[PDB]
Amino acid sequence: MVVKVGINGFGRIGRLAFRRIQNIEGVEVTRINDLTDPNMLAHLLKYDTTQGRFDGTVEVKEGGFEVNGNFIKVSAERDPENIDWATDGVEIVLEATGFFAKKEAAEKHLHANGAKKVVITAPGGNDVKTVVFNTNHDILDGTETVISGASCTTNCLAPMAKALHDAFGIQKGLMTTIHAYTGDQMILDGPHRGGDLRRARAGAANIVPNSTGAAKAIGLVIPELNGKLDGAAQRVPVPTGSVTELVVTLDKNVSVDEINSAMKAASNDSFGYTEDPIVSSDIVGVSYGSLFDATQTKVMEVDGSQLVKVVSWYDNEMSYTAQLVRTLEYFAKIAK
Amino acid sequence: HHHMVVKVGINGFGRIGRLAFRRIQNIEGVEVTRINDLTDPNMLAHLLKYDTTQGRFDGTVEVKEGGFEVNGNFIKVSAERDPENIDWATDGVEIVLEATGFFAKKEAAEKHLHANGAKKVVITAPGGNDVKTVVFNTNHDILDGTETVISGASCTTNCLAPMAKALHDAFGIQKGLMTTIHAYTGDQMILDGPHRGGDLRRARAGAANIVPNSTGAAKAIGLVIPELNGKLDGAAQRVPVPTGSVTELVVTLDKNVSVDEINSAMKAASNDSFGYTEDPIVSSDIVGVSYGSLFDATQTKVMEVDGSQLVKVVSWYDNEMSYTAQLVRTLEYFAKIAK
Amino acid sequence: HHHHHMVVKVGINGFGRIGRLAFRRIQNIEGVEVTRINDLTDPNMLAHLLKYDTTQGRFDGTVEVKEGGFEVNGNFIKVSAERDPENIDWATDGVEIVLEATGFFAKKEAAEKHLHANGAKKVVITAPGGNDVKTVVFNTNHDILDGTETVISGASCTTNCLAPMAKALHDAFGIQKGLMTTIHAYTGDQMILDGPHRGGDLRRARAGAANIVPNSTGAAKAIGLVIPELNGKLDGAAQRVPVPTGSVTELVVTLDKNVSVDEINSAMKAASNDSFGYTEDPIVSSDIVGVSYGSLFDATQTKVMEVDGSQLVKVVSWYDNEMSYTAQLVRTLEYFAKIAK
Amino acid sequence: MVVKVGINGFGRIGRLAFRRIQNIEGVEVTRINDLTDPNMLAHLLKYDTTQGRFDGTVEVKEGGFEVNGNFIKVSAERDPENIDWATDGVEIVLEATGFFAKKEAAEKHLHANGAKKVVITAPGGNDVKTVVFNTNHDILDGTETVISGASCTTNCLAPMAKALHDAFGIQKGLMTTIHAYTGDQMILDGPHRGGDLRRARAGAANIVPNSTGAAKAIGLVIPELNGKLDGAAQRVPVPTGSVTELVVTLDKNVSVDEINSAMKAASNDSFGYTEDPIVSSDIVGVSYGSLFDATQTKVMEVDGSQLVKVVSWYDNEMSYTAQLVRTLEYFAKIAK
Ligand SMILES: NC(=O)c1ccc[n+]([C@@H]2O[C@H](COP(=O)([O-])OP(=O)(O)OC[C@H]3O[C@@H](n4cnc5c(N)ncnc54)[C@H](O)[C@@H]3O)[C@@H](O)[C@H]2O)c1
Ligand SMILES: NC(=O)c1ccc[n+]([C@@H]2O[C@H](COP(=O)([O-])OP(=O)(O)OC[C@H]3O[C@@H](n4cnc5c(N)ncnc54)[C@H](O)[C@@H]3O)[C@@H](O)[C@H]2O)c1
Ligand SMILES: NC(=O)c1ccc[n+]([C@@H]2O[C@H](COP(=O)([O-])OP(=O)(O)OC[C@H]3O[C@@H](n4cnc5c(N)ncnc54)[C@H](O)[C@@H]3O)[C@@H](O)[C@H]2O)c1
Ligand SMILES: NC(=O)c1ccc[n+]([C@@H]2O[C@H](COP(=O)([O-])OP(=O)(O)OC[C@H]3O[C@@H](n4cnc5c(N)ncnc54)[C@H](O)[C@@H]3O)[C@@H](O)[C@H]2O)c1
Repeated sequence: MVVKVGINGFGRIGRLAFRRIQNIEGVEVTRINDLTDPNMLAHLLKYDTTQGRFDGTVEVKEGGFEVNGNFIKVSAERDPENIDWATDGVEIVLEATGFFAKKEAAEKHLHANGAKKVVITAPGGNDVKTVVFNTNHDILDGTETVISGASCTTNCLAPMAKALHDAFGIQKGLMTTIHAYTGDQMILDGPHRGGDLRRARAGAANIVPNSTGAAKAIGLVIPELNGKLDGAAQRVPVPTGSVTELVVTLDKNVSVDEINSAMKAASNDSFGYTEDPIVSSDIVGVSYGSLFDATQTKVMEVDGSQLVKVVSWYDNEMSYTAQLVRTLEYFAKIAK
Repeated sequence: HHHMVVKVGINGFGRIGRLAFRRIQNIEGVEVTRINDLTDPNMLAHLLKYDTTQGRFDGTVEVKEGGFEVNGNFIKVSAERDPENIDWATDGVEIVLEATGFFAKKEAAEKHLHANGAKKVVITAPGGNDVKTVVFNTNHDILDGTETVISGASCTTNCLAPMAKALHDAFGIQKGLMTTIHAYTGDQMILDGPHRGGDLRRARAGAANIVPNSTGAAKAIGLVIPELNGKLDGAAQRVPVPTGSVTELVVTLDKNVSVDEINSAMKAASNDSFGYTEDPIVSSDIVGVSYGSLFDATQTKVMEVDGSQLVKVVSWYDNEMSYTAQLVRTLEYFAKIAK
Repeated sequence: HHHHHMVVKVGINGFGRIGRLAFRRIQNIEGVEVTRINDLTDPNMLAHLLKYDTTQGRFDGTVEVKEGGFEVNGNFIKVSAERDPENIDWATDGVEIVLEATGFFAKKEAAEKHLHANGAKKVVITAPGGNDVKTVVFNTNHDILDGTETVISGASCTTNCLAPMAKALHDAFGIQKGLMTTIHAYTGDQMILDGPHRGGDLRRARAGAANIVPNSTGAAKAIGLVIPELNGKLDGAAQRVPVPTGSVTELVVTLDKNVSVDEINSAMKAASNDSFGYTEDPIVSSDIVGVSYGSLFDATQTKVMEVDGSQLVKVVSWYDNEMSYTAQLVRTLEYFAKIAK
Repeated sequence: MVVKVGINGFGRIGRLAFRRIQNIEGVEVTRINDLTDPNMLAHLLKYDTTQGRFDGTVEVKEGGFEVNGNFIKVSAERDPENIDWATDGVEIVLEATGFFAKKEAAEKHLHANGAKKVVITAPGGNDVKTVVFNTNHDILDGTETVISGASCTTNCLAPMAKALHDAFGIQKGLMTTIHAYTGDQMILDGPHRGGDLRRARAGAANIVPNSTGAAKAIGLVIPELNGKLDGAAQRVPVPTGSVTELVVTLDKNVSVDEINSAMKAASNDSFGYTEDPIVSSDIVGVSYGSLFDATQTKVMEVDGSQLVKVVSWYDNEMSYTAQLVRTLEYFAKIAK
């Protein structure tokens, strides 16, 4: 059986998730909810500044739009309690608005005429299972009603930290992600509705420090690293594409070659490995959740003690979205 | 030490609202006593202090309860979405700078004029066909001071108007098309996403695209230069600079002209609002300038075939500070003559 | 890749934006093969820049550096680093037609340096090449070629955008005179930050990704090389703006006939083909990056301003100054190679 | 009583140095050498994308230009041995081309018709005195013939690292500078003359990793930190303005408040202190060589051991230039 999915928030993550679902057999989108009309959503699906033209035909209709002739209903309900997901057979909602990223808020979708389960496309608090595909999706059994796909940065950091910890033992660490600007930053200096005096600044014209919980919350994905990491972000003027640096001390003294070999050994469809001196535009659109860059590995040793630096790339858009849809595809197969 | 001031309120402490506040600091006859926006005083104080394109504030800013002090002088801050709930009169406010983008029509702006409100409103944008629309030093003579709502026009209008008027007075504009290559603004999306105004092009990442867009400046020029009503139209290309813009105008004229003739006519019309340059500048060179319009003699062109000519004239403007300088010139003058 | 299409061997002088994108498009045609690349650098730099491309994406295939060149899908291509075309032994690698894409030899006598006794046989300049070389916009005037030419020009990006639009408008309604503005991506000839411009251009000296930068362009004045009836009728200029590729051309004219917006748009759509596209969607510049049209007419930007019975008419066409031009350039190269003799 | 100065390389640092010298008494520029016509240099001095209009008048003349009425000679000699610095009385040369930044190369200026001293506006190798003003300018005695004003990153890092080391003892450290793009990166993807596969990439459209020697070479300015630090850079799309992050282990456990207090106590004209959540555009044009940002300080502690993070802003243009001219001014006064 195909599992019918709804998208709440047809934004950067919602629209790219829709795109990837077109190539998934076990899942199909039957309903989109946002705050606008079908022509606006159909246009944003067709044309994409950073991810290119949509691969398919899109035609606006009354009450929605057709993708290759398949009608998808569009509604514009600000309150999840008012989205009649059940009318379109939706069982799983991708909660991608940025405004319901907590357990009780996501549960608003699960009313009498709503859906059955929710995947939050963001950190969702410490009382919802938080899944980085191919790092801890084993924790799912399908009975969950609300789960989280974590953040872009968590999906980048987690395979790198886990491989390094499994091989050498992370004692403590600090993370800096140099991160594309996102839709939550202001295009020009102005009041930020979340009260962030730095996200209030022109996002494409500044290096912007910002907090991020990815390192401090890593225990949701790698329990043994709870209480071991912290970090922050520098938001910079690229419209997508990011990189995560992690500096740790380890239980073992290591060489750069030994580090790079341990990362390569852990590589898979989610965690890539490169030795090419790439830049951020080269990871736009990739499907790895995290691309380890061996060219940036460093070890600083003084008096027999080492600081170790490991670096991994990610397209905060498509890398995260590929991970999100892998998790959604797996969750849908085992949902009950 | 003096008290010869008209008290002003700012609705919308945004790019234009904050820069207007900055310029009013150097005006003796007007004083801002009340700001209304949608946020708390620390956000507004911080945005006044630090400014990506216009630099650090020239003075001290300190957050206080219910507002902030600028060089020790308290400015009250409120956060009322609806003008009917702003008690402008409590702070002695006579004139409101309506700079939110959400009340830029006569009946909307008049919401500030309730029984506990202000006496007059200046809309920092085009305000419709039924409010006096003023480009300072081009038509501020139309004001008599009895008006309750006026418009400061748009940035593009304040750039276009002195150039079009100088050209029309000298040679007679028959018809024209305008293109403004314009910085992105806060009404465009930082990344591709639903645009609340329904504009499928403003929906696109504004700092990563050349974005065509409509503009009414040329079509509505008759509010400022009546002789040019029904003679001009145009459009915009929004491009990835965070401020700074340029207006190109192509016309046919009653008289055949040379490039030197055109440039001389522009220079003879230059003043505090309409500048003149022969240096090959680029857009960053006009950020912060106080001209409403800076004619660029290096871009003038004449294309003649069979004794008929197309004429091109180009003028720079900082859509932020150029407009704001014009806006505050108009506010200062209006304040002097207000009922 | 067993086929019966005759193959002409091509060399690329200047493995830059146009040179590398030309190489990419030639991968997908069979009548032409690149067997030699000349630039000023080492093979690993060129291989890396082929593999990874900020605006046009990852190369479609494998690229591996080797001694003296690199392999593309396992096929070795020789790389040399000769500053003077007279020292490029094109003939050693069987090259018969050279793509002159350095920007430093864009005139007849300069391009002929490639045609020495151990050199090539013909040159295609990837730029305006002067008044005395045939200048070709594919699907507008490539019929002027007879195959005997030794040096030809693929014109400029702006010319390939403007030409089909101006030709269609002129054929339908008669252009009397016109002015053009192209709002154009910055290019490699602008400075990344304020600094001395080798060409002496005080505006290309300025930081290209941080400014709106006016600049000259000869596309409108030189249109007579492509559309003879429009010689002496057009002029224009450019505004370079901060996008790394993607451009748009506005043309304002007066016409022999009074027209409506719908009549203009209809005339453009009737003239559409592989080189001249037509859209009614409200797109922006990133939507044409990588497009293979030389020119994409945008019906949403058409305007007519009429006063006292006379009209100004505005028509607008998009172009990726990189891939739009390169698609046209390789169409012309492919056609030229077929008829070359 | 006025030392005459020549500028080789009227670029970003050369022109901003000229601008700052306008406002000091002891030195005056009497000769400019570059590779171009006087109108090009006059135009670039008058109009400046990131640093604003020149404060004064600039008029092109024959063989040079006038600044506020005073003629400055302009020449275009590619080889320093051909620059007759002596005929304009030039005593000290600011070597700001980027092409003569080592001892023997800079000494080409000191020919029989040349200057007597040269200040390299860049790292100049490990055999020339390397000066960060108000950190180690006391090493100069005035007899030197070639000195170095270090790099922008060094002038940022040094006062921060010195104050932290003096207070708590740095054991080892790794540095990341998130740095504006510069003139040595390509405006669009193309062959990089220095052979750098990452500086070959479009500088205003990418996050670009790159090496930097500031941390490894810190021993030239702070000898006790020789062999203790390393690091790297991420070049990002702002045209000027940068930030330096430093992660260390220390001999003493500390609090965030203790760190911030130690930095504020060390603040002076070169080393600023802020607690405001600023972004990169807020330090453009600033005259601190380094502006410590107390809002980004972090301490990560596990098992009684800590990683400590300290961060400082710098306008790689004007911050470095203010430091360079401070050193030039002092060097001129003790020159012998
Ligand atoms: N790099 C990224 O962009 C990224 C990466 C990983 C996770 N996320 C997370 O994904 C979520 C969405 O981020 P985004 O970048 O796509 O933002 P976005 O602004 O592009 O999309 C949000 C969408 O939600 C719509 N919306 C807002 N409120 C709504 C409501 N009450 N009801 C229905 N629709 C509503 C908006 O109109 C918009 O289309 C956030 O939680 C964000 O933290 C973003
Ligand atoms: N180049 C320019 O930016 C420019 C030039 C000329 C005119 N204008 C005009 O000035 C006006 C403001 O433009 P801007 O660029 O400064 O926009 P902005 O977004 O920077 O500022 C708008 C401000 O209004 C606040 N606000 C929004 N709704 C409000 C409400 N109901 N009540 C109180 N405050 C509210 C917002 O929080 C914001 O601070 C627009 O009408 C615009 O067309 C802008
Ligand atoms: N939008 C565009 O970029 C565009 C569009 C149409 C036409 N053109 C034209 O194509 C040509 C190349 O433009 P580009 O953007 O690719 O520039 P580019 O700088 O990216 O490439 C030029 C290449 O030529 C190399 N080179 C320079 N001098 C050389 C020499 N003497 N010998 C061998 N190689 C040399 C350079 O190292 C570089 O790789 C120009 O004539 C330009 O006007 C460019
Ligand atoms: N953030 C910065 O820009 C920065 C900061 C600190 C130090 N530096 C250092 O300052 C130096 C210059 O940097 P920049 O950014 O100002 O570069 P730039 O390209 O802006 O200026 C260099 C100038 O030198 C000219 N020039 C080149 N070769 C010459 C030669 N043989 N003879 C005479 N003039 C020549 C060039 O025409 C140019 O004007 C570099 O060593 C650089 O590492 C730069």
